Order: sequence, then structure tokens, then C-alpha cells
Amino acid sequence: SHHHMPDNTIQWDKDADGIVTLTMDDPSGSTNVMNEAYIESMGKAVDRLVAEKDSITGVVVASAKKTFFAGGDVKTMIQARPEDAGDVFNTVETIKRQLRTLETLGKPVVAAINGAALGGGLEIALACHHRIAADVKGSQLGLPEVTLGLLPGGGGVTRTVRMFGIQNAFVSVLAQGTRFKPAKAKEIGLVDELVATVEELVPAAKAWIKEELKANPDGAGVQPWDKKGYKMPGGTPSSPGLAAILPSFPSNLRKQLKGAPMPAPRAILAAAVEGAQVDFDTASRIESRYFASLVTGQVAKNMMQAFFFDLQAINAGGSRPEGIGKTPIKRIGVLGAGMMGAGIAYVSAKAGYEVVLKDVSLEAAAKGKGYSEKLEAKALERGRTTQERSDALLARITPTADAADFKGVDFVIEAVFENQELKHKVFGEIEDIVEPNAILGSNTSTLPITGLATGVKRQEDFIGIHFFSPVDKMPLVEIIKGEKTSDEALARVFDYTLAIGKTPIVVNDSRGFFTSRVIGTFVNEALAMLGEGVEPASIEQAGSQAGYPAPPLQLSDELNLELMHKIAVATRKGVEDAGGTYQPHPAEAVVEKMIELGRSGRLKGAGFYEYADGKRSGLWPGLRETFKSGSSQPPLQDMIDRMLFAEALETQKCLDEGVLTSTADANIGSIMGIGFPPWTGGSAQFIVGYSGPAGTGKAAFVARARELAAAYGDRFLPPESLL
Amino acid sequence: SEEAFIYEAIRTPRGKQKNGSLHEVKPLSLVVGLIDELRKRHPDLDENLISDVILGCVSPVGDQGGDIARAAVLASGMPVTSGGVQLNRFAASGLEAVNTAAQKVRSGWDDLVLAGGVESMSRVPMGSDGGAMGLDPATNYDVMFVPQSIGADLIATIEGFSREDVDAYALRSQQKAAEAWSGGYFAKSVVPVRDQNGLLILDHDEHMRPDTTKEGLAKLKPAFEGLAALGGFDDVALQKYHWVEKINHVHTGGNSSGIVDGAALVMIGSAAAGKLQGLTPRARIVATATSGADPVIMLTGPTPATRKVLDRAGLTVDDIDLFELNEAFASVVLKFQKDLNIPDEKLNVNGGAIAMGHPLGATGAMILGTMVDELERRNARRALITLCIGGGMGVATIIERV
Amino acid sequence: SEEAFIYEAIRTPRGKQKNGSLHEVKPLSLVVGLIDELRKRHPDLDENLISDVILGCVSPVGDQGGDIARAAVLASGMPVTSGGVQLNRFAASGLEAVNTAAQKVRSGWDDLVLAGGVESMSRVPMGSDGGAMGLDPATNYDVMFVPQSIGADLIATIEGFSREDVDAYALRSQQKAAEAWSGGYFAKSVVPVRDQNGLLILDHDEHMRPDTTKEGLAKLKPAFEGLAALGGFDDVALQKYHWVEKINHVHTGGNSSGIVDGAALVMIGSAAAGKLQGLTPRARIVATATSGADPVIMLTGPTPATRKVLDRAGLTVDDIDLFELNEAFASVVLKFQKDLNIPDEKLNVNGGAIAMGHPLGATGAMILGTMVDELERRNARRALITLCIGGGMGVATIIERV
Repeated sequence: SHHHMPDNTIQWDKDADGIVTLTMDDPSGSTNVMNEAYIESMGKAVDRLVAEKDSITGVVVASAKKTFFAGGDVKTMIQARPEDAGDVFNTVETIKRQLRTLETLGKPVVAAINGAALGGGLEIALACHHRIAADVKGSQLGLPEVTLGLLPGGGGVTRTVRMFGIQNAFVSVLAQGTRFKPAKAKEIGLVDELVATVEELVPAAKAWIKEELKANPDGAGVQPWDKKGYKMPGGTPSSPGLAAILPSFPSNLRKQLKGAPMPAPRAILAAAVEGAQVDFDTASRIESRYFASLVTGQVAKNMMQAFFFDLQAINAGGSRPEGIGKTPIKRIGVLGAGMMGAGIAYVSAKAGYEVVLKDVSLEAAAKGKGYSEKLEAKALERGRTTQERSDALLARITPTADAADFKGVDFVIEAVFENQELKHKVFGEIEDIVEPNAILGSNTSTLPITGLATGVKRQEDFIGIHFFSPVDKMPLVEIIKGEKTSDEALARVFDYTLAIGKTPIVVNDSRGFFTSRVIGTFVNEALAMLGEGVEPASIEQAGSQAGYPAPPLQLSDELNLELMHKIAVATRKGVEDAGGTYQPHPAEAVVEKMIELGRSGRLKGAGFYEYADGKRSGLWPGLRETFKSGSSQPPLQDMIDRMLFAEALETQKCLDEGVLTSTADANIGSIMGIGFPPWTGGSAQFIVGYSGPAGTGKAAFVARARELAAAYGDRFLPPESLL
Repeated sequence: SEEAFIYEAIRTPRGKQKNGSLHEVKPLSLVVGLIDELRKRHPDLDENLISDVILGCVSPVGDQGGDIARAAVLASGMPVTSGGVQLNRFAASGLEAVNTAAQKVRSGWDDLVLAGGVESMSRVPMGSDGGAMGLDPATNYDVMFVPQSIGADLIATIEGFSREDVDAYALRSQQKAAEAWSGGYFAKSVVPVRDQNGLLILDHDEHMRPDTTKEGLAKLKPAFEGLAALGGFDDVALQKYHWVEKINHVHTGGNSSGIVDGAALVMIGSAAAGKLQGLTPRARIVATATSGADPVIMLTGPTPATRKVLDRAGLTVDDIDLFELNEAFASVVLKFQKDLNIPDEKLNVNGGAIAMGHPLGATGAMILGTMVDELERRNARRALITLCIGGGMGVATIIERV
Repeated sequence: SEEAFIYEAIRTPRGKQKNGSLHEVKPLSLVVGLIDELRKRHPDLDENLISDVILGCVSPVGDQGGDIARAAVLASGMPVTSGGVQLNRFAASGLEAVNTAAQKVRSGWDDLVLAGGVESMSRVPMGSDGGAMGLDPATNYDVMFVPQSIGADLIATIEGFSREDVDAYALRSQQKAAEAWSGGYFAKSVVPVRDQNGLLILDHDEHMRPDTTKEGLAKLKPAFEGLAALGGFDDVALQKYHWVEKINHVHTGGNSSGIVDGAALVMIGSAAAGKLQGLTPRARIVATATSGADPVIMLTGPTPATRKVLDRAGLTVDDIDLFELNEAFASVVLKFQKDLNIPDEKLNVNGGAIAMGHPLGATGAMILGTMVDELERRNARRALITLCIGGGMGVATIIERV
């Protein structure tokens, strides 16, 4: 059966030549989504193709939205419990039964791809026999289900493996959910032909059908894997060539994932190889059973919550003041041409903003523009950009060594040294020089915005705009609200972050803000374990297997260890000045000892690792004797959980204290800002989604936290807001 | 009770992998040649009393498929009632066949059994049969599959065995294998392979390099370094062994077992069966044991298996006169020796697979018969035979001279 | 002594060859599913006491290569000390695993063992492993290789079993298999196969044709007539059986065993091991035997093996309450019945492979567990389980209800 009283989303049209045009046009939305309306509408359309097959000679699948077809229904997939595995299995089997029938009609079926075809969208086009894509800018084609903790369950795994073989389909298409430009898709083989405009798609599809029927009548509408002499590219698992390298596919995957508990890539590879061992229809059903295994799991719900719902609530303005309007930005003034300022000047000019990059010397200001040159040249050779885009935007960056040159600027972003006395004078020398209602942003990681704001006259326009290095690659912007920061200033900066294509979060002024404070608990746990006698190799493995992109001791070498020392000094000046006794973290002792030994990280030549000409080497051999590494061998999960729970608990405190206003900003801010493991869905989602030997959810998190506190210190006791 | 005794133990010479003397010889012919030799030694034995023929074989495909033990029963003219069963427990297959045969004798339901193995690696290479543990991604990913060679490098890394240490053991193996051949230790158990005309094909273990120098082993390249980096198996192994930062790749072709062809046969029976056939018992199977250890490092099975068979026999390490552990990789032997504090003078005294080769399915039966001869040659009492096994398994056997 | 007892015996349903429910299921998953079921039944049993896992498998290649028993030990989370060994004795492999496990228990060197088999013939077809007896001309020519089906037609020719006779037995098998399912005889031992989500894949033996008619079997074409004339195997068989002029080809797909997927598992241990683990013994292994008969006709092994195990146990045909012989071909069962004068009411009482299928490596363990249930269901005493084996081999086992 091709069915599971909704609206209809597919329009039928048969011309005099017998070619049917299925135009997908869901009325309940702006894009075509694989919802219940689609499953019923495609069911009727496929039934009618079979019934009227005596008067049908070809089919053209088209769309009426800006985009071809965009994935599945996330609002339904996220609610699938393990007891709903039968309903999930039946649903994707029904979807693929329709596509398989469309695929074996004995007639050519052409996909007319006008816009984006992502996930279920591309899977529909993969079920056709010929794909034509409009070479329009912004047209993405790919199978990004792995990024949501899912797999392409509508035949994406089965068909791409049939087209490309196990190795190419997994590495290039499936494992990372890569999105492809239309020219890229034509090169790899996802699309067969290109047209300049969307208006040429359907006529080219009808032209191709007429030519295919004349030239190749015997094989018209027959996929290559449905012919008797089909040979899978790269071979099947039983051929000697593939079977020689096949045992290295899970190991390389395990190496890429660093042992992190992300089950979707494992399932994709299992389904791809098990499917290549059997016939197409049996392979498709195997793919359905692995898909249900992912949807009913917790990790896919975490990623759907973060990378779909939380990210959409942020891009919609959940943290934007709900009353303000628009204010343009005519010129941007960047103070400091270091790693931060030069990158900030790049992404701002990349969006077309005029920049006056001010540094003390014109030679350093030119070197700040040179950071854009090395990026403009490396991006040119890769052919990503070329035609005057780099050159014109590089011309928008105007270096300057004079404070007077920052005239007419209505948006200041200071990215100089984190010293309040310095920033007070730098802003004081500039506020009278720039526009009256100009935004006065300050890129800071620790210093509170309320204190910095007392150095300007119009404090209502002073705000914290924390970027992350490298500025061109990092997507998060942490906007810090000062006590005097107006809501209009927040809206103007919120709109700027979306203009430079970055994701914003809004944070109220507090020590360490959200990102710096929470990531502090991460490195402090690792440094505590090293002082406790835990092997440094185990600490780094625990960090990588937790899902972090960089192990903590390596991260502690990048963050200058001398910089970490004076951050603790700033905190000890907050409690000792208030009278209360400071309870120091035992990680501070480990920092001072490495400072005392002259190994303050990578910047000063050597830290927890050894370094040789900008190339990090192995761990310092003297580390084991210095801290007696090996005298403490706790379970690896305890090490992983101590790091994860420390950031999770600290995130809850930030939610209690009003540092963050929403769990969406917590989850996305933790993932995009401090590298929190994506499989968790965020530092706040990790609590509601924790799964361990205690159970699943907030209750299991609390018991495991109380268990960690009983064996490693009272800092792991959960707050009252979780109880 | 029904004790099980070894009445005969023989083997072929081991032929090397490249331009080997045995490459032209079907694996079936290797087994039949040994059956013919057993007929030469006891031409009046009633072969109807032989109830089974048990052959280990790690790659039972092609020439070695279709229950090669039954093919050997029929091709050699053995009685049609004499059985024939193939088994695979990786490197311990040849010893598992001996253990199974001895256990069938103790049960009272079999009286006289042939056990042994055959592996023609020049014709049917390792991994020819496939397998889920390696080729099935879900199984491979879950069990953290790491090829044996990298597990062997991991053992040397964990235990502190340097490149010179493992190369030192490899030299010792070449020396003792050369001394055993020169002294005629093997003359009565290595049955030369001949063709259908009686012409000699191979009479010695042609993988041996008796002129190996410590300096010549030092020039060899680590074999498993191109497999570990390009396959990511190092990172898989270290995720399990997270306290080890780096894997030291000490193993090469000169300190690992050689890839060779060969077969072995052992005759096992009860005391009544041997007396009835005029056979003299050479040794008694004291006890057997199966155990295992972590399947990621793969090669630490011999120590639990040896301790289990020693507890079962009510014996200690000091009660054993000769320890024979297969030389799959040098670090496995050094590890086993450090685990149980084996006196170096008791360990692989006539050399091992590093010098003479390791024909997977046959090796266990080869090194068992090697121990029957050496116990008799030295007039010693007890020997312990064990092998490391892929997947982290372990098999050990204690024999007592009679 | 150390008697061996059966504590559990379970199996999967058998999935058919064409559009079968189990074609999407890896052979490894079939075994692990049964291991999981054994954990459901005794969740507090110490699995460290399990010393080995012995699995028969006739085509140990591809999905079934690389010692699938060790893969099952590791993939199921069983203790790393629990062994794992594959064996092949053709159709008797599943019963040879049970026999070997029982003999390891009697030896005293193993206390608790898993035995069984697995064969996914829809994924790894018969003959996928090759073999010298068929593919090596010298061996093939000397032993007069004749495929089993022609040996089965030869048995009917020699004994006078007509096309109607063998088709009559085939109908009886379909009826008794349908009555056994309808009466719930199999409900507690056939473990339904489910996917990784808990969803049902197969819960019944889908090869059965309960509506088979005598007239419908009469329309079937002799399967082995195109193989005998075009291959000349008829003339080979009649050179050995020179007093038979013509071979009557009576066997078809309707009176031969079906090609199916399936696995079986049996738990065997000593009385002390079962008492220590809180297990109740269901039956006792009385005796085992290996024998054989002429390898040209291939399928007359059950009669010598059955007579040998009966002499070993000190019993006669009249002392056995249930005879279970695998239904590879109808004429093999009729021959075995005429040889030993078996009362028809005792022979394959719940149906056999003709109706439910014959998954080579697993069948022996399936029909053994079938007999443990039926002895208990009827409150009978002794059962005898035997199978015909390619190459003319024979294996028989006597169990006694406890």
C-alpha cells in the first residue's frame, strides 16, 4: 500500500505527449516537507501513475516553492519513543514504497531541481532516473540527516551506495551530511545536467524524456542497479579489492569521531555495507530498521532539539528585545589589528560593511588588513571566490593609525588588550570622535561590561560583543548586556550578528559571562585530575571521547597558562574584597607548578605538550614524575562525566542567576562557543537528556551528580533548581 | 577416567611463502602424506578402530574447504567409518584438535582418534574466508577490531619491550631452531614431503635464517606501521588503552612468525586401544583449558589459559619442565614469560615460529609433537603447550612423558 | 564419570530461501539473538563459568567466516574467557557440536559449554567454501564423487522406494510439522527473530506447506535429473553399484529438505555446574558415536552410527522411544527405517526438514532440542538423534529425559 484527511500537496498535469508533471506545492508551508500531507499526496499520485500507465510515457517531478524539497518533518520525528519504532518503520517503508514504484514504472522520471534539495528532498530526486538542477546561487543539494542524529532513511543510503559504492557514498555524501553547490553535484554525480535558470528545467526534463525514449527505448526508466549486468562501483563486500580495505572503514570512522558516543555515523556505515550485500529492496528495508534505531534514541533527540529547534528559536529573535525596530550600520570602526581585530574586520567587510581598522601603527594596521589578504588569496586559489568580490571587499577595509580617521562611524568594535584602564582611555579618545548614537562594542572575555561602560558618556550604547578566534571560522557571537545597556543597543547588535551571518546569544553582565566561565570549569576539572595523579594520556582521551574538539590539556596550552593564572587572581579579589573566605580550586596549584617550571603553554614554547617549530609534539615526558601520574586510576567514564557535569552544572547556575535567559542560548552557546559535544545537544540539554547506568533524564542526572560529588568533591552537588 | 595418551606425533617441514617448495602441493596432499607415514610405522594396526580425524584449519576455503579432514580420510584409503571434522579456533586450531581428541577419548565414546591441522598459506592466504569481526562494520566498530600486529606492538609498549628486546628474542629463536636441526632433534618427527613418484619436494624448514645477526634485524622496517597509520587502528587501540599515549611499533618480518605451508598429525587413544593395537604411549594428556583476555590487544590469552590448566592439574609453574608458546610475535612470548616468571631455559627450547614458520591451522599440533620429542630427548617429565589466539582467546595443554 | 546434561535447547524459526524473512539478518545476529534469549531465562547465571561456545557451520565463509562462534561471544557481551570455535562435519555439524560439548564435560576439563550451529543459506549458499572432494579432479575422480541427490535416488532404486513412496513420506512430514505447530509443541523453544528495535521479523517456520496434497507432490519434476544426465554422475554411481542397471530419480523439491536460514543453541554442563548455577537438567547425554558407510551413495551413514551408539549404551532399538533422523531426502529416512525396523509412530514424530527446512550447520542442534521437548511433552524416556552426512559419514546420539 502507498498510504499510511489532510490537504493535497502535489498537482497533476499530463500533456498531449503523455508526460506527467508532478508539481509539489504544500499549501500549509513555504517549503515542501515530508509530512503526513506529502505521504498521502504522493500515495495518490503514484497510484494514479500505475492506473493510467497505458497513457503515460514519462514523469517530471517539479516544485512550486523557492526550494525543491527540504527534509522531513522534525516536529514529528522528535516525539518518536522506543515504543513507536513500529510506526517509524512502517512510515519510512511507505515513503520508500512510493519512491520505488515511481522508480520502476518502466518510464523515464526526471527531477527538476529549482532550489535546495536537502535530505528527503534529494532522496526523492535520487529515486528519479535523471536529475537536472538550476545553476542558481544558494541551491544546496545533500543528505544532512547525520547532522541531526539521523540517517537518510528515504533510500538515501541505499541509492547513493548503489550509485557511488560504499566508500565514496559514505566519505563524500553520507557520513558528514555535506551540502553541495549545483556545479559540485554535477561533478560528483548527484546531478546529471545543469540549466542556467529555473524556467528551463521542465522543458529540459520533457526534452530529455523524448530523447531518452528515442535513443534508449529498451532501458528507458531503468536505474543502473536494476539491470542484470550491474557492477557496484568499488565492488561489493565480497569482492577481494573492497574486502581488503573494508576492515579499516570502522576504524577510520572511530578515529575521526575520536570514540565519541555518536551512533548515527556507525549506523550509516552499517546500513551501507549490509545493504550492499543484498538486493536493493532488502537493502532498503535494512536501512529502515537502522533509521528507526536512531529516531527512537536520545542522541538524535538532543541534536534535533539543538540544531533545529534551538537554532531556529535564536534566528527568529528569541533573545532579541521584542519591541525595537531597525537601525542601519554605515561604517564600522575596529580597534586593534591583532588576531581578533583583523578577523572581525574580515567578516564585517565580507558582508559588505565599510571598516576603518585602526591600530597604533600603520604597519600593524596594514598587517591587520594582511590577515584578510592571506584569506582573500587562499580563498581565491580554491576558486571559492574570485571575481572582484575579494578585491572590492578588501578595498572596503581602510587601515589607519590615526584616531581621527574613524569619522562618521556608527558602530565601534574594540578588540585590543583586556585591560580596563587601557580600554577606558581608548574609548574616551574615540567617543567624541565617532557618531553620537554610535554603538560602542567591546570584545572581552572576562572584564564586566558595567565597569568598562563607566569610561564613556553615553553608556546606553556601550555593550559587549565577544567574538571567538579565528573570527572567520567561529560562528558564535556572545553579546553581553551591561546594566546601563539600552534595549535598542542590544537590537542593533543582534541584527549585526545576523548580518555577518553569525549566531548570537544574549548574556547579562556577570563574572566570566557564560562561555568563559563555563569553559573554565572544563579545564579546571582536567587540571585537578592531573594533580590528583591521573595519567595525562587518560585525561586527553577522556576529553576526546567525551566529544570535545580539543582535549583539555592541549586546550590549556593554547589558552596561555599565565592568562589562566590572573583570571583566578581576579576571582580571588571578588570574594576576599567582600569579606568571605575564598575556596580555591585545586587546579590552581597545578597551574602554579607548571608556571613555576617555566612551561606556561604553547605561547612560551612549551607547556603540557612539547613543541618544535610551531608543531605540537607529544606530552611532556616530565609530566608523569612531576604529578606522580598513575597513582590515581579512576574509571574513564568518571573522567568524562566530571568534565561534562561540571559544565552542565555551571550552565544551570548561569540560568538561575540570570546570566542566560533561555536554554536555547545555553545549548547553542555551549556548542558553538566552547566546543560542548554536539551529541549532547548542549550543556543545558545534557541535563534533560542524560543517559547512564542510573536512567534517563533529570532524575538520572541528579543521582549521577550526587554520586560524583560523593567521590570527587561537593562541587558536583546539583543546584536546587534541578531538585 | 579413561586417560588419553599420545602414541604418535609427526609433521611436515614448513615451506616458505615466496618461491616455496610446498606451493605446488595441495593442502590435502600434505595431510595424506602424514597418514601414509603413520601406516609405515604401524602397518598392522586395525584402522577400523580409528573413530575420527580432527583437523584444525583457519582458512577452510578453496583447497581447504569442504571438510578437508573427511577428504583426507577418503583420499588416503582410511576406513569409511573413520569420521573427519574440520575446526577453527584461529592459531590454536591444531592444539584444539588435539584437546578435542583427548576429551573424546576421556568420554569413553571414542577409543582412537587422529588429530592435527593443515594450513597452506601460500595457496590459501590468511583472511581468505572473510569474517564478521573484521568485515561487518557494526561488529567491527563495537568490538574495536585491531589487527594482531598492532596488539603485539601495544604489548611491547605497555610492558617496555624495546625494538632491541624483541629482536633479541628473534635471534635466539633462529639459533635454537638451527641447533635443534643440527643436533637431529627433529629427524624422527619431520616427515619429508614427496611427490606421487617418490621424488623429494622438501625435507627441512626452509623459512629458517640460521645466519641472522642482531645487526641484520635492526635494519628491518616495522611491518605494521603502514597498516596502523593508514587504517587508524592505532587510535582505536589507544581509545581502549587510554593511559598509553603512543604505540611503539617494534615488530617486523624478522621478529614475527613466518608465513609458511605445513601440516601436522597426532594419534591419541586410550590405554586399552593402544595396548590392543600394539602401540607404545609416548606421553599422557594431563589437562586442557580454554580461557581468554581482552580482545582489543588480542594476544594476552596464553597467561589465563596457562594458569587455568595449571590449577586444573593441581600444578605450579615450577612443576613444568618445558614451556612451548607459539611465536606469533616476539612481544607475546616476552609478555608471557614476564607474566609467569618463566626461566628462559625452559621457553621454546628448540626454537619457534619466528624461525620455522607458523602454518595457522597446523601450528598447535606441530609444537605439541615438538614437546613430546623434547621431553623424551631430555628424559624430562611435564610440558605445557599454549598459543595466543585472535579475538583474545587462550588455549593451554599439559602433557606428561610416559 | 562426570555425566553431561542438557539444561537448555532453543532455536530460531527457519526462514525460506526465496523472499525469506531472514534474508536481511546476518548469520551472526541469529546466534546473538539466541544468546540474548538464554540470558532472559537465567539472568543471574555466572557466565564466567561458560568455558566454550561450539558452533557447527558448513559454509564458514563471508558472513560465516572468521570463527563466527568467537564473534558471537564478543558481539553478545559474553565473558572474554568463554571461548568460541567453529566446526564442520557437513549436515551433522550442529549435532557434532553438542556431542563435542558433552565429551568436553565428561573429560572434567570443561564445566559449562554452549553448543549449536548456524547456517544462513539464503546469504551463504551451499558449496560457497569450495572443497577438494568436488573441485579437485584427482580427488574427485578417485573417490567417485556423486552429489547427494543422486545417492538419494540410488537408495530408492536399490530399496524399491517408488515416487509415490517418497512423496507419501513427504506428505506425512508436512502433516506432523503442522500438527506440532498447531498443538503448541514448539512454542517454548522457537525464539522469534527480532530486529534491533524489538520489531518482529519471523516467528514461524515459513518453509512449511501445510496444505500439501498427494496430488500436488505428484506434479513436481525430479530435481536431480538434469544434474545427473548432464554431469554423468549417474554413470559414476552405477560403476560402483554395477548390479543396478538404471537409477530411478524419485526425489524432487517436495520430498527433499528445504533450503532455509536458521540457528540453534544448546547449553550443556555437568551436574555440579548446573546445581551451582541454579539450573534444572532437562535430559542426559547417554552416549555418542561416529561411524560411516560407502561415500559413493553418501547417505547410508545413520544406520552404522545408530547401531554403534546403541551398542555403546548397552541398548536396543526397542529401548528408544523416539527416533529423530534429519530429512535430507525422503529415501534416506525410509532406508533407515527399513534397516532397523523402526515403528513409524516413533520416527520424526513432529515433522522434519522436508517441511520446516534444513539449515545445514544448525540442523543437528535443532532436531536435538526438538527431541528434548518431545520426550518431556510425552513424558517418555530415551531418544536417538542421527543425521546422514556427505561423504558417507554418520553421527548418532542417545539422550535420556531427566
